[PDB]
Amino acid sequence: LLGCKQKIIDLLPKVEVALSNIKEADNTVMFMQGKRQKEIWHLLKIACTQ
Amino acid sequence: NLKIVHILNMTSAKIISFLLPPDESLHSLQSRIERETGINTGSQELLSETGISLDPRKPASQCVLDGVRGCDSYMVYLFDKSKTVYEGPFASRSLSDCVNYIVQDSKIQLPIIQLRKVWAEAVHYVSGLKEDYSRLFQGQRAAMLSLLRYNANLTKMKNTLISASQQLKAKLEFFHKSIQLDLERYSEQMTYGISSEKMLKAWKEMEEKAIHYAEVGVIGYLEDQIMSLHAEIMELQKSPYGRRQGDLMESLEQRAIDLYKQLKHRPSDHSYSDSTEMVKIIVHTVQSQDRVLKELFGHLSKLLGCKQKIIDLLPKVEVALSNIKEADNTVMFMQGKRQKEIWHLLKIACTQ
Amino acid sequence: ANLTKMKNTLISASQQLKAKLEFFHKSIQLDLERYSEQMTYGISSEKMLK
Amino acid sequence: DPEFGAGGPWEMRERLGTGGFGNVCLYQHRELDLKIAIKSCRLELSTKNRERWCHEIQIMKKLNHANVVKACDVPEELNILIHDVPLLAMEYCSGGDLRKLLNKPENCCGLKESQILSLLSDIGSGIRYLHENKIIHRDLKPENIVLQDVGGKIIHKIIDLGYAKDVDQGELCTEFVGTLQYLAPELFENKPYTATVDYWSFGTMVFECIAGYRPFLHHLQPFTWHEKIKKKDPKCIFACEEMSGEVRFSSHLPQPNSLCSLIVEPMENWLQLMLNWDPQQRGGPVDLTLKQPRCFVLMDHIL
Ligand SMILES: O=S(=O)(O)O[C@@H]1[C@@H](O)[C@H](OS(=O)(=O)O)[C@@H](CO[C@H]2O[C@H](CO[C@H]3O[C@H](CO)[C@@H](O)[C@H](OS(=O)(=O)O)[C@H]3OS(=O)(=O)O)[C@@H](O)[C@H](O)[C@H]2O)O[C@@H]1O
Ligand SMILES: O=S(=O)(O)O[C@@H]1[C@@H](O)[C@H](OS(=O)(=O)O)[C@@H](CO[C@H]2O[C@H](CO[C@H]3O[C@H](CO)[C@@H](O)[C@H](OS(=O)(=O)O)[C@H]3OS(=O)(=O)O)[C@@H](O)[C@H](O)[C@H]2O)O[C@@H]1O
Ligand SMILES: NC(=O)c1cc(-c2ccccc2)cc(-c2ccc(S(N)(=O)=O)cc2)c1N
Repeated sequence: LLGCKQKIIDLLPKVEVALSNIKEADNTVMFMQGKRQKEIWHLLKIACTQ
Repeated sequence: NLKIVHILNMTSAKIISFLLPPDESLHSLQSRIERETGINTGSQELLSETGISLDPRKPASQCVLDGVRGCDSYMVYLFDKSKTVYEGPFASRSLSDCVNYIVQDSKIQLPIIQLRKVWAEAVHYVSGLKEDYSRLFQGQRAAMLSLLRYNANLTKMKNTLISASQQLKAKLEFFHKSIQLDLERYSEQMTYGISSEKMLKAWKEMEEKAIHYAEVGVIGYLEDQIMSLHAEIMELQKSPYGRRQGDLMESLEQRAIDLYKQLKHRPSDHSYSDSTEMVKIIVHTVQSQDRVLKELFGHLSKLLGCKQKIIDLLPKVEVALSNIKEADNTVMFMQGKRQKEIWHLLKIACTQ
Repeated sequence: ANLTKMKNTLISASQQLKAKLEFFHKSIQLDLERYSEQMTYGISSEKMLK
Repeated sequence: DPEFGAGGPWEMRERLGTGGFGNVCLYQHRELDLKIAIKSCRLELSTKNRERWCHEIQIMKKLNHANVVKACDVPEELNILIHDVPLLAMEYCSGGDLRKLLNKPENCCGLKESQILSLLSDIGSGIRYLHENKIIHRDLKPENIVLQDVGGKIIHKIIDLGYAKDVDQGELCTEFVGTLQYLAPELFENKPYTATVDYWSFGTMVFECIAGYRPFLHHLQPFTWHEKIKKKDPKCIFACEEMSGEVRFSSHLPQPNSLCSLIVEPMENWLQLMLNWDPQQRGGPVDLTLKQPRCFVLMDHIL
C-alpha cells in the first residue's frame, strides 16, 4: 500500500508532461491558422494595385 | 447419441426439453419453444449459464456438452423480453397420495414396509424444492451477467461518445477562430485588396452554422444518465441475490435425510409404525420455498428491468454519435468554403 | 483518484490535438492543390514554397 | 396450504385424514367462533374428474341427517381452489375419528358395552339413511367415522363420500381405494356389486368394536387375508391363527368382550348375517313388515 503511493506520485509528474506536450501542439497548430489563412491575404494585394 | 437440450423457463420455472436434430437451427427451434411457452419468437432471449445471450450465428448445435458428461447439465435459461416483471406463472410438483398421508394425517402409524417409500419420496421432494431453487437462482445469475455485459457495452460507447464530441468542440474552436479570422482581414480591404458582395452572406453563414451545433455538452442528458444507471446496476449488485437464504433451505434437506436415515439404520424394522416426525421437515421446507422463491423473482425484476433501460439508451448513443459526426464532417469539408473560396476569388486581377 | 482525474482530462485533451491535426492536415495540403494549379496563371511564390 | 391469500377472515388450523391432495382442513374463524371445515380441491383435476367433484357436493347437500357428515353452505370464502373447482363446507367434530377410540389402550381388547351399542344406534341409522337416498358408501372404514361431543354423549357420524356410489348423474366415483381392510369382497373382483356391500363394512367394524381386531386375520394383508377365508364357513364371524400358525374358524363371539350375557345371543346372530361372503345373501330375509331386512331387524330388536 505504502509502495503504490510513490508509484502514483512518480507518474504524477509524467502527467504534466503529457498535458504540456499535448497543449503545446494544441496551441502551436492553433495559431498556425494565420500562417495558413492570414498568409493568403498578405499574398493577395499582389495585383490589387495594378 | 442424442442432443435433447434442457431449457429452463425463467417465467414459469418450467424445464421443457427439445431433442434437436443434427441440422435444425436455433431460429428453427425458437419457434418450437413458442409452442410450449407462448413467448413471441422475436422476444425469445435465451441465456446460458455463461450469462451470454442467444446466438443467431451458430445453428441448434450450441448445447452439446462433452466435458463433464453431456446430460442434465448445460441447461439454457429462457428469458422473456416483453414481460418486464415475472409474477407467478410458475408451478411445482405434488407429493402424490403417497406423501399426502404424511401431511394430511400427520400423526399416523403406518407400516415401515410402506414408510421406506412414503418417507423416501418425501425426502426427495424436500431436497427437490431445494435443488430446484438452485436452478432458478442460476437463472438470475446468468441474467445478471447479461445485464453486466450490456452495461459495459453501453458504457464502451460512452467513452467513445464523449471522445468523439471532444473532436467536435476541438474543431469548432479551430473553426470559430478561422471563420472570423477572415472577416477581420476582409473588413480592412473592402476597398483596397478585394471586395465583393455575393460571399458577404456565403461566409456569414458558416459562422452561424457551427453555433447551432455543439453536441459536446448535449451529452449531459446521457453522461449523468448512463452513470446514474451504471452505478445503479453495480449498486443493485450489493443487494442479496437469492441463494443467500438457499442455504437455510439446504439445512432442511439435511434434516429429512437424517429422518430417512433413522428409518433404515434404526434398530430393526418391518413392523415400525410412525410418521408424525417427518411432518416437521415437510412443512418447513414448503414455507421456506415459497418465501425465497417469489423473493428471488423480486431481486430479479430489478435486474431484468435495468437491461431494457440500457437497451433503451443504446439507440440514444448512436444519435449522439451520428449528430456529433454529422457536424464533424460538415465543418470538416467547410475548410474549402473557407479556403478554396479564396483561390477561386484570387485570379480577379491575375489576368489584367 | 487524483491521478486518474487527470487521465480523463489527459486523453480528453489529446482528443483535441488529434481533432485539430485532422482539421489541419486537410487544410495545409488543401492549399497545395489550389497552388500547384496556378503556379503559372495566378501567382507563383517561391519564398513560401518551403 | 389452500392458498386463498384473501386478506385473512377465517384461518385453518390443521388438515384432516383421507380425501386426497390437501383434502379438508380445520377452518376456524379468528374473529367469530365457527370452526366448520371445508374440503380443498387437489391440483389440476382432470376435465372428466371435474364432474366428479361437483357431484359430491351435490349429493352431499342432499344429506341432512345430522347423524352423519353434514353439508353446510360454503362461507363468504368461496372462490375456487386449484383450477376451476368449488369447495365442500361441512360440520366439524373434535371427537376425532373412530380409529382413535379403537386404538385407546383402555379398549385395547374391545370397547365397552355403552360405546359399542352407541355405535349401532348411530352408524346403523346413518348407514340406513344413505340407503334411503340411493347413496351407497362402501368404503365405510373406521377412519371415516368422526365423533363429536354433541351435548354430553358421543355422537358417531359417517363422513366422506368421494368414493361412495349413487344412481343419479355420476355413477360411482373411483374403483380402487387405499390400504383396504374393511370392505365387502365385492369390489375385489370388480364384478357386478350390490347394495349390501355396506352391510359388510358396518358389520366388520361392529365386531372389532367388541373384540378389538378384524373379524378374520388381523394385521394380515387382505391379499391373502381373502383366499384363506374365501369360503368362510356359513355364519362364521371369526378366524384367527393359532400359536402354531394354524388357522381356526368359528361362528361365535371371541373373549373377552364387554357385552352382557344376554346381548350376546343376538349380537352373534346379527354379525352372522352381516358377515356372509355371498353379497345378495347377507340379510336376505327382507320382512315386508318393516320394509327392512333381518339385518336391521335384529339391530332394532336389540337397541
Ligand atoms: O418444528 S417446530 O414447529 O417445533 O419448530 C419449527 C422449526 O423446526 C423451524 O426451523 S428451525 O427454526 O428449527 O430452524 C422454524 C423456522 O421455519 C420457518 O422458516 C420460515 C420463517 O422463519 C422463521 O424463522 C426465522 C429465523 O430462522 C425468523 O426470522 C422468522 O421470523 S419472521 O422473520 O417471520 O418474523 C420465523 O418466521 S415465523 O416466526 O413465522 O416462524 C418459513 O419458511 C416458515 O415460517 C417456517 O418454515 O419454525 C418452527 O420454529
Ligand atoms: O396416548 S394416551 O392414552 O397417553 O393419551 C391419549 C391422548 O394422546 C389423546 O389426545 S389426542 O392425541 O387425541 O389429542 C386422548 C384423546 O382424548 C381422550 O381424552 C379426552 C380427555 O382428556 C383429558 O385428559 C387429557 C390428558 O390428561 C388432557 O390433556 C385433556 O385436557 S386438554 O388437552 O383437552 O386441554 C383432558 O380433557 S378434559 O380437560 O376435557 O378432561 C376426552 O375428552 C376425549 O373424548 C378422549 O378421546 O386419548 C388419550 O388420552
Ligand atoms: N368435518 C370434520 O370434522 C372432519 C372431516 C374429515 C374429513 C372430511 C372429508 C374427507 C376426509 C375427512 C375428517 C375428520 C377427522 C378425521 C380424522 C380425525 S383424527 N385427528 O385423525 O382423529 C378428526 C376428524 C373430521 N373431524
